[PDB]
Amino acid sequence: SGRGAPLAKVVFRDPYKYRLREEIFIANEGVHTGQFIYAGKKASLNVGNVLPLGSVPEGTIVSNVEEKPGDRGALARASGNYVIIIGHNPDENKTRVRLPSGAKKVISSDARGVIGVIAGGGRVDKPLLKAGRAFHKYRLKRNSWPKTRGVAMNPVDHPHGGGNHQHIGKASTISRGAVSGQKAGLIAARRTGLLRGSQKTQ
Amino acid sequence: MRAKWRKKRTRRLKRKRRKVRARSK
Amino acid sequence: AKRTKKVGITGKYGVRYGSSLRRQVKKLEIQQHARYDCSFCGKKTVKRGAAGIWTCSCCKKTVAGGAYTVSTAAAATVRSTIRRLREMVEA
Amino acid sequence: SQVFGVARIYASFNDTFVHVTDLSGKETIARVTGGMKVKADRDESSPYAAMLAAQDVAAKCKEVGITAVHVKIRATGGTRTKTPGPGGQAALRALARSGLRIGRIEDVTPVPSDSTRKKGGRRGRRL
Amino acid sequence: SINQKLALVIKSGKYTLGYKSTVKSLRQGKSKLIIIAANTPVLRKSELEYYAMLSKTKVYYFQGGNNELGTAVGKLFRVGVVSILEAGDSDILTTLA
Amino acid sequence: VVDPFTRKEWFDIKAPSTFENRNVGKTLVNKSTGLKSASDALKGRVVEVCLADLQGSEDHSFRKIKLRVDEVQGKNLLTNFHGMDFTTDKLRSMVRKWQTLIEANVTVKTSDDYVLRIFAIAFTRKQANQVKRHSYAQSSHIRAIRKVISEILTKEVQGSTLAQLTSKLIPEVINKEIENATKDIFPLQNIHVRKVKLLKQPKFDVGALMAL
Amino acid sequence: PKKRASNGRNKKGRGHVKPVRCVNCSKSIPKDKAIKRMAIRNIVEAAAVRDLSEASVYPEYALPKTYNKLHYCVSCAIHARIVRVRSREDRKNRAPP
RNA sequence: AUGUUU
RNA sequence: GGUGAAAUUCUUGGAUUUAUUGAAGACUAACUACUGCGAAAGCAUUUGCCAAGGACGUUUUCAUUAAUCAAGAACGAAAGUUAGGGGAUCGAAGAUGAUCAGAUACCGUCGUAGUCUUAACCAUAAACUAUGCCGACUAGGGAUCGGGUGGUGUUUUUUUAAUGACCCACUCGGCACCUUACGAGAAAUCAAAGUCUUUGGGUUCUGGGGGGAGUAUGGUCGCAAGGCUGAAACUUAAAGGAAUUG
Ligand SMILES: [K+]
Ligand SMILES: [K+]
Ligand SMILES: [K+]
Ligand SMILES: [K+]
Ligand SMILES: [Mg+2]
Ligand SMILES: [Mg+2]
Ligand SMILES: [Mg+2]
Ligand SMILES: [Mg+2]
Ligand SMILES: [Mg+2]
Ligand SMILES: [Mg+2]
Ligand SMILES: [Mg+2]
Ligand SMILES: [Mg+2]
Ligand SMILES: [Mg+2]
Ligand SMILES: [Mg+2]
Ligand SMILES: [Mg+2]
Ligand SMILES: [Mg+2]
Ligand SMILES: [Mg+2]
Ligand SMILES: [Mg+2]
Ligand SMILES: [Mg+2]
Ligand SMILES: [Mg+2]
Ligand SMILES: [Mg+2]
Ligand SMILES: [Zn+2]
Ligand SMILES: [Zn+2]
Repeated sequence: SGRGAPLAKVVFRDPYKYRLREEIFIANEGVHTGQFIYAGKKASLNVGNVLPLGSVPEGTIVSNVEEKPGDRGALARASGNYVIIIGHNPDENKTRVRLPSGAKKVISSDARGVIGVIAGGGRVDKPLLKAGRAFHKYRLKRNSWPKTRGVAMNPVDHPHGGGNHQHIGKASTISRGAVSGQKAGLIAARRTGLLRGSQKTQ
Repeated sequence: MRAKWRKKRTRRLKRKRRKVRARSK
Repeated sequence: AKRTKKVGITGKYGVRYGSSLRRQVKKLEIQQHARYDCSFCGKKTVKRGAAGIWTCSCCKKTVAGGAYTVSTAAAATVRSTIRRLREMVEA
Repeated sequence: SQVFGVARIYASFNDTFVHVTDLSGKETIARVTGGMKVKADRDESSPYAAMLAAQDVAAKCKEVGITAVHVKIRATGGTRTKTPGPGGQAALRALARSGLRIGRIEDVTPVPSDSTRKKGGRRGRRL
Repeated sequence: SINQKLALVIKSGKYTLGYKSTVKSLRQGKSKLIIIAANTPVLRKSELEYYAMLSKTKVYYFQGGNNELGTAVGKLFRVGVVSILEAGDSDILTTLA
Repeated sequence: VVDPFTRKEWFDIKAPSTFENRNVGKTLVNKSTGLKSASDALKGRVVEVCLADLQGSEDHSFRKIKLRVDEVQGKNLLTNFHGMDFTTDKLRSMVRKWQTLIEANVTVKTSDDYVLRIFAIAFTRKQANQVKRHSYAQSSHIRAIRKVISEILTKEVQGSTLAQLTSKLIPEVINKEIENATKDIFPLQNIHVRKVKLLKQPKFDVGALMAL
Repeated sequence: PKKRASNGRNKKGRGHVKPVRCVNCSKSIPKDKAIKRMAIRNIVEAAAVRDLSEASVYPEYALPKTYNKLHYCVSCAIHARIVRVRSREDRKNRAPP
């Protein structure tokens, strides 16, 4: 509930005690029930397997990636998202990766990831079409909907409130050094207006 | 006049006629 | 007979929400309500549960997929590229 | 039994560069251009300015300790000209007559495998 | 090709279609070859291979699924495994491997 | 007014170990100082010198050789093979109309660890009694010739170290091997190994670097 | 009227030929229509062959040449006199001088 | 390099 | 830098140039041609896979199953549209520098959409050979592409030969070309634009002086831009084609 991507319940055997250990993975696309998932340094490069980032070749597509070895997955967890392995630095062992936002990150080569892309992709391509569907979407996430515009408020309620016309009145780009109660609008905006041209600055 | 530019001017004129006809009802 | 000329499944929305939004919803609704071939038993019995879950009515096998279709093009590309990388690593 | 640099004559239009470097190329010696030796904004590519610049570069190379130069001559290349400018020939001539020894003249103009659609539009410069 | 040989067997020789009849033919020892679809469940595939190992019967692995195997044998229904009882006038049993 | 060449000291590029001759020239670098080491400024320089200079014979006027400085020892830069390339003039001279240009390239690993890309070129030629004026190949001949050349390059590398391949390129025995293996497909007048490109180096291993 | 029997180009049996850009003005002209001239110039003539032979450290260098295939549009070729306007009968003469 | 109309 | 010359712009925060690297996206130079394939639009790095195709060979098979085709379908450059990805370059718009009498034109520097890709539209080009398709026949010639046939042929290795490449001759199909034109045309020119007043091999489509006008209106298709269909009033003695002399 509240998550775009489906979850996979993978049952492992406890290596030190006779019992079963169930894990809640984020299902990668193509993973099916009854499938054998192999997790570890020596696992094969198959979709759904959990491998350290250093053990996979350049160009590999991984998901649920650990920022640090052992944090059990931090990156590329939302539906349809993935991390691209773009290179390795075996001396001072590190892996260069491309994050879903397009940022290039250097991660420890012992950090683990799941081979494949998170399931549920293309979810945001369908128009919600209804306040009701937005209502039920956020009914299981948090009380962040609906959103009243600040310009529609009174000056007491918001920096944008008040005026004989609904207007901001001053620049909506707010400094990063501003304080709580001031950071309404575009916080630390490097630019504004419609984005024209190429992204992914380098 | 160039045939191409006469065609362009006529196309703009039809666009204007369509707009005015849509305005009218 | 053909009950609707073009709206199809999106006739349930009447005249609301805009024609472009209704068409965008129509494509993906057809995709998500279609039946798909089971890769395991070979029957056209795979239907969506929640988004990303695709279950075969016969053989009761469930596969992770796209939100509105069994396999997205990105996932197919990833599968082929991992096949290639695995084959290069093993040989 | 000589000490060899690399001449590196980039003879574009609008300018000529006489850039003698070490054999590796990382360390340079007295890169002088036609615009440094003439101030007219149009004789920068002239053979005379190229000759003066090459003579100055040769004098500085002889003071540094360079006796011979392996010649690498280029045009703008890329997608623009592929034709060496009017000043590169005079620059090489002046390098030859300034007492420096010459070796291994080569054209290193950057030539693509049909990349980088050229500037000017499909109708070109309509002069 | 293999599909042509299989068509010849269906046209002239003797055959059975399906897991149950294939296993019955294997256990009676009147099976000369079993063709197993690519998408056969691996447990069923292993059981058929074990029966074939016990009966000294040849196994051919059809590259297509049950849909393609049914088409190759000329039926409108899925066939997961085919058993050849008599080859008829067909070279399927000898021109393999 | 600082005259930066007054603080620059010269080094001798004792570049090759096996080509013909130790000495290929000199290069100047900033004198070793507190926070900027002269060997640090060196050890990455790639010098491109003609194989004719390296051998002393003028029949190697093309085929410039790259030599990358691997280790610095006492006013002597020890380099190693970094790549080979034809000269632009020679390449353009070989490329002519009314004939078919065939190119092959492979990415192969030398016996020890060196990853190289080898680019070989060849051109169709007329027979002795040919009256037809162009002598083009039928592109199935081109596919076969490319396969033969690629196999020859792939097996010539992977069976030789970097030093062995370097010592094999100078006599151009690979060109003659390609001619022998392709004479039954097309005459192929101008077979050459036009380029060798280094893609990946093994661990430095100054011990086996010490062949010069 | 039709000025040239085939056309002002060389294209019969193709339909489309990829264009090239004029070296002088960068106009896009089909590759077959463009006036193509080869330059095989000596890398040094410059009244300087003797000068650089003397200055060379290599005896009998046999200095190389520069090769450059120039593609001209029709307007640029005519303006630069690479190609000249010929008489009606002389136009049907494809032999170079 | 720029030069309109009759 | 850039130009005819300049200017805008960048530059001792080291621009331009040099070397070693790295990333991105596009493109596929030279080879490249009066060469190839495709129904056309088009298609040019390698290799692998997937189907397809012409020609040739054929003492294989069927036996009229065919040709052209209203309605109807499929594809259809570029530009443009929708939504993602991508966005190096160039670059409608836009901004600027100059020129000019004015010059938000040509020229210079940037630069949005676009250019690329995926999933859908759009369905138009001087979409041209301004030459419908099928069939037969009527001059000569040499090339060239693909296939085949022959040689006491040349070279190449396997050891007999054999393919491979080449030479010679023939041959079928193709892209074209040169000469001549009995012939055709108003001529330019044309091996078809010939076999047409000595007028009939089959068949589809289109035009009927120039404008108004591919306009108005209606229909239909399209998200839109627009496409397809498509007048009339009125006006006019020419408009136009080819060639000749100035
Ligand atoms: K709101
Ligand atoms: K306010
Ligand atoms: K200049
Ligand atoms: K762009
Ligand atoms: Mg909102
Ligand atoms: Mg209020
Ligand atoms: Mg307040
Ligand atoms: Mg405020
Ligand atoms: Mg109010
Ligand atoms: Mg002009
Ligand atoms: Mg004319
Ligand atoms: Mg065309
Ligand atoms: Mg008058
Ligand atoms: Mg190419
Ligand atoms: Mg060809
Ligand atoms: Mg029709
Ligand atoms: Mg298009
Ligand atoms: Mg039309
Ligand atoms: Mg037409
Ligand atoms: Mg009329
Ligand atoms: Mg006229
Ligand atoms: Zn199933
Ligand atoms: Zn031009």
